Amino acid sequence: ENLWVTVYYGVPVWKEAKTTLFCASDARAYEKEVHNVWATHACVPTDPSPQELVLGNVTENFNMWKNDMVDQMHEDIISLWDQSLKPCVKLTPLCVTLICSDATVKTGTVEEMKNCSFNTTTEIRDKEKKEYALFYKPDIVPLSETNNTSEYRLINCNTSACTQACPKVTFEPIPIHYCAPAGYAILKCNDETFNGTGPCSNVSTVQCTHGIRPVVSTQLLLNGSLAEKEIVIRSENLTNNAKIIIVHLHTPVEIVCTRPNNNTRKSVRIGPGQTFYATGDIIGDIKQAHCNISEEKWNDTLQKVGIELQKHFPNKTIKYNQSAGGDMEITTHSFNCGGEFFYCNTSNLFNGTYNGTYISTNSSANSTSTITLQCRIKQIINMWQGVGRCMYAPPIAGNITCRSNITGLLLTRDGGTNSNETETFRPAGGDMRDNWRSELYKYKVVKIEPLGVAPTRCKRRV
Amino acid sequence: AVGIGAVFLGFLGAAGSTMGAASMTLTVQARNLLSGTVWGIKQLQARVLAVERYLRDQQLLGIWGCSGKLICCTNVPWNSSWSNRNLSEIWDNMTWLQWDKEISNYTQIIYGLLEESQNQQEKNEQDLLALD
Amino acid sequence: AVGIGAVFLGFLGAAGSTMGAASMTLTVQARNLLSGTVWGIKQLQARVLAVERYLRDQQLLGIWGCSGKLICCTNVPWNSSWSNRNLSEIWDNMTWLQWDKEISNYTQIIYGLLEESQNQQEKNEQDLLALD
Amino acid sequence: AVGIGAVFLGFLGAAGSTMGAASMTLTVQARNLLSGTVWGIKQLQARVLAVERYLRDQQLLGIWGCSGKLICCTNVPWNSSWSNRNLSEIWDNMTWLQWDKEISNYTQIIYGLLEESQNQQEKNEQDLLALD
Ligand SMILES: *[C@@H]1O[C@H](CO)[C@@H](O[C@@H]2O[C@H](CO)[C@@H](O[C@@H]3O[C@H](CO[C@H]4O[C@H](CO)[C@@H](O)[C@H](O)[C@@H]4O)[C@@H](O)[C@H](O)[C@@H]3O)[C@H](O)[C@H]2NC(C)=O)[C@H](O)[C@H]1NC(C)=O
Ligand SMILES: *[C@@H]1O[C@H](CO)[C@@H](O[C@@H]2O[C@H](CO)[C@@H](O)[C@H](O)[C@H]2NC(C)=O)[C@H](O)[C@H]1NC(C)=O
Ligand SMILES: *[C@@H]1O[C@H](CO)[C@@H](O[C@@H]2O[C@H](CO)[C@@H](O)[C@H](O)[C@H]2NC(C)=O)[C@H](O)[C@H]1NC(C)=O
Ligand SMILES: *[C@@H]1O[C@H](CO)[C@@H](O[C@@H]2O[C@H](CO)[C@@H](O)[C@H](O)[C@H]2NC(C)=O)[C@H](O)[C@H]1NC(C)=O
Ligand SMILES: *[C@@H]1O[C@H](CO)[C@@H](O)[C@H](O)[C@H]1NC(C)=O
Ligand SMILES: *[C@@H]1O[C@H](CO)[C@@H](O)[C@H](O)[C@H]1NC(C)=O
Ligand SMILES: *[C@@H]1O[C@H](CO)[C@@H](O)[C@H](O)[C@H]1NC(C)=O
Ligand SMILES: *[C@@H]1O[C@H](CO)[C@@H](O)[C@H](O)[C@H]1NC(C)=O
Ligand SMILES: *[C@@H]1O[C@H](CO)[C@@H](O)[C@H](O)[C@H]1NC(C)=O
Ligand SMILES: *[C@@H]1O[C@H](CO)[C@@H](O)[C@H](O)[C@H]1NC(C)=O
Repeated sequence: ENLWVTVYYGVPVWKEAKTTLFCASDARAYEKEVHNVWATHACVPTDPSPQELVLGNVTENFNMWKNDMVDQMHEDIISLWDQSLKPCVKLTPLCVTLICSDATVKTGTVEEMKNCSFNTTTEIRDKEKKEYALFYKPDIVPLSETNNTSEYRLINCNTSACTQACPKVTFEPIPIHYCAPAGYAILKCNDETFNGTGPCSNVSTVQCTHGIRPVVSTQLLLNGSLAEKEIVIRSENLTNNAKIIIVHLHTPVEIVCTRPNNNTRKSVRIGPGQTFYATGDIIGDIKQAHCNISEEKWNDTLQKVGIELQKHFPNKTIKYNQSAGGDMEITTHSFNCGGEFFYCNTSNLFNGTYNGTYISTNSSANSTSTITLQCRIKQIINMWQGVGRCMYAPPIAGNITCRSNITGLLLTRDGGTNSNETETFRPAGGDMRDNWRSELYKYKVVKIEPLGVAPTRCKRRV
Repeated sequence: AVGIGAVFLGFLGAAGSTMGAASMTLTVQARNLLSGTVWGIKQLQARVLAVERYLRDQQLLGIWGCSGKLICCTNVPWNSSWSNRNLSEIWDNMTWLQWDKEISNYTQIIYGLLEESQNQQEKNEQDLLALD
Repeated sequence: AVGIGAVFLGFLGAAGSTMGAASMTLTVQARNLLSGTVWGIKQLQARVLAVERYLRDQQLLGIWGCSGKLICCTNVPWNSSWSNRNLSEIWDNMTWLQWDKEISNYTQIIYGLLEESQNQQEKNEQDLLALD
Repeated sequence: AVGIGAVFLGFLGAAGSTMGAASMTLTVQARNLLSGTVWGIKQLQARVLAVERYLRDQQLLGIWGCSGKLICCTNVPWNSSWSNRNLSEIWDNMTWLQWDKEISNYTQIIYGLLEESQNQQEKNEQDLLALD
């Protein structure tokens, strides 16, 4: 016998590569709404149905934290947000001296709203008209050089002029499918209860992911896909306290949130052909913005997350605790329900300590025990900590109500010489990346790399 | 796993089968290598790389022989230092992805041999056609 | 109408001639399927679609046989359920455009038959070159 | 000057060698013809032209024959009005560039001979396979 090279095209072999993926919609938005829906106008109208191909005897080395595709989501998000703001009204003329008083004096539930008035430039450049609006105290700051008077300004005039978000734009988290371009493929695990790193034993190709909602939030996730069979705990490295812990849930705890007081919207003309929108009045009662969770189901979830998290810290008792301190954007859970940017105090929610007994203290009888959170609202948001990314959200008339399944908790550990029997887990001020990474952990992209060469014992015709 | 309608239409779907059994599916990969504001530049750049990837492969296949044949013999003997397996391990035991871990060493030696085999053959055929 | 300098250089100029007499003009079409600020994006998308149109045909002809031949035979017998006509009607009465109205039914039956016809040829040649 | 690892990787490097000697090097040119904000339009336009150039060359070579052969004979005799030299000057004395200064006149006469030469062959082959 003797052996001769043969060249084979089309053979199935592959390599890791970084490549620009492209976004594919469910096409439902592609009426007028394609250009109204933030996180859809960049994407193809498609039926991107995830394909059927379990790969058989393959084993593949996935990774959740070293992954690149999360940074493609992050750059695509920022570049699309910033694109959608360019045509909209800059608030530059509105950096005037505001003169203010309280809406009805009294408790913080109503004194949250300042009533403020100012001169506005009409269409007629030489004429200014006196005008008024209601503002939430976080949007406002006292003007200095004065004896503690009624003189105020918008919070942002010393940093950047925000655009009003165009009122046709809708921030609703319509799902994105991410797709591989031609000559690349996406692999996923089917081997659930996966650990975020190491070999995955049951693997499929798909050209496009399932529908991923681009939900931004902190301290909790919302409308995330649930884990398959059990609570899954993931971290880049638990032994470094600086690593986040994604506590991915098996079962949906449910949250309800509301601004129950009844706002009305007024439009203020500013120069030729632009309207600022402001809260004109509160109709009837002043009752506070708040969120409700069934404290029974939440308490079972803090037992079960106690049980699982103890496997990595065996025998030790678990303290939950509040966040350590800072701005609202760091210390409070956050949303965009209806189009309003809530900021809810989680301090009473992550309360108490629970231990290796993990008894079913919730009895099988009926109970209506609700935990409730106090929530601030803001209109000026310095989005994703960008001073130039900032926007003013126009107010929404009527009263907001909003319901959701919840989370994969973004915890951080806190522990040292104090510990002995016990350690503290606190809500964490997550990056945007951490949300999306709790959906994309399943997925890896490869370059197909055909043109294989092998010995076959055959010889050319001459 | 394997079905000739779709196995390589999401690419890759035969890769567990061992090298001899995979060789009946190659067409499904080949026919799938070429499917289809700043996002306009993203799609154009993605498309144009997928074309150049395909043409640079078809050009290498042209220059070595064979011009479009998916499978062909080459008149380059298989060197003793590469010969570390009996043929039946290659065709009947290994997967294509596993075999790549071996022959991903020293590959461009084979491409240099393959190119020059074709030069000498075209020189020889040209004299036969000159007599003919 | 017909003229091999220009008939398909603005395309289609033979379309009424009947199927047999059109067969002499195909080169004029084959040589022309690849002739050549937001307007820059319109032109780049026009160009790259015309390339992908062309290469996808060359990939199909490459897979069924024949690699660049304009005309060839294929070892798929013509089924009675398609055989509704005598050869003289086809080559001497219908136009290519009239013919399309029939065989635009069931076309992917034919492409399944053609691709597998080639696989079995390449397998059978591989054994003979292994014995050679 | 000549060296098969780089001579045409910066292109052109055999251009002084005479036509007979340069003929061993052609592969290095072919394998390099397809290497790889408003500047993105400038790069896409450069790429897309490099692709269509390369494909229009392969399209001609297909239509005349030969679809991937780098060198082939063509059954068009060399007319006396172009035969202004002995073969030994052409292959052993001129450079390819100095030869181009001649047959850059009237080249399209030769393309009309080459294209039509292939038609008559493919018709003739179809009549033989029509008895195979
Ligand atoms: C988690 O998932 C939950 C289930 O999908 C989310 O709850 C849903 O939230 C949306 C938020 O908009 C509610 O949709 C509504 O849409 C109608 C019609 O909208 C159109 O008209 C309005 C003017 O009224 C216009 O501004 C829009 O541009 C549209 O053209 C509105 O009239 C309603 O007020 C309402 O906002 C769903 O009703 C709501 N479903 C449930 C069961 O609550 C939840 O928001 C997700 N969580 C997070 C944090 O996003
Ligand atoms: C919330 O405020 C709106 C705006 O004032 C109220 O809508 C008005 O309700 C009255 C009584 O039903 C109607 O006569 C008006 O025609 C309504 N429209 C407007 C534009 O004024 C609404 O009733 C309030 N709802 C609650 C529950 O407070
Ligand atoms: C939750 O975290 C806070 C802040 O780290 C803890 O609060 C401190 O508790 C000690 C108890 O001796 C006090 O001396 C400190 O003054 C507290 N505040 C600060 C800023 O350190 C709190 O103990 C933790 N909760 C539980 C129940 O352990
Ligand atoms: C605006 O507020 C009203 C009154 O709170 C909401 O209607 C009620 O919803 C709550 C929670 O489901 C119920 O407890 C009340 O009994 C309902 N009251 C009535 C009169 O129906 C209403 O859903 C809110 N509107 C929007 C658009 O969210
Ligand atoms: C806000 O202040 C203006 C001052 O002109 C007054 O007319 C208006 O009634 C006030 N509105 C509320 C709801 O306080
Ligand atoms: C803008 O003004 C507020 C006034 O309270 C101040 O806190 C903030 O530090 C200022 N920022 C800059 C960049 O001047
Ligand atoms: C599981 O995940 C952790 C955290 O990413 C990693 O450090 C560890 O090595 C993994 N262990 C196994 C058995 O996969
Ligand atoms: C954990 O507790 C069990 C039961 O009390 C005991 O046997 C074991 O030694 C303990 N392990 C550690 C690491 O403390
Ligand atoms: C949350 O509420 C507690 C009282 O329940 C209060 O002391 C604390 O300041 C609040 N924290 C934040 C961050 O809002
Ligand atoms: C919450 O989860 C349950 C799981 O069965 C599902 O039926 C329900 O539709 C989900 N609701 C939302 C708003 O996601």
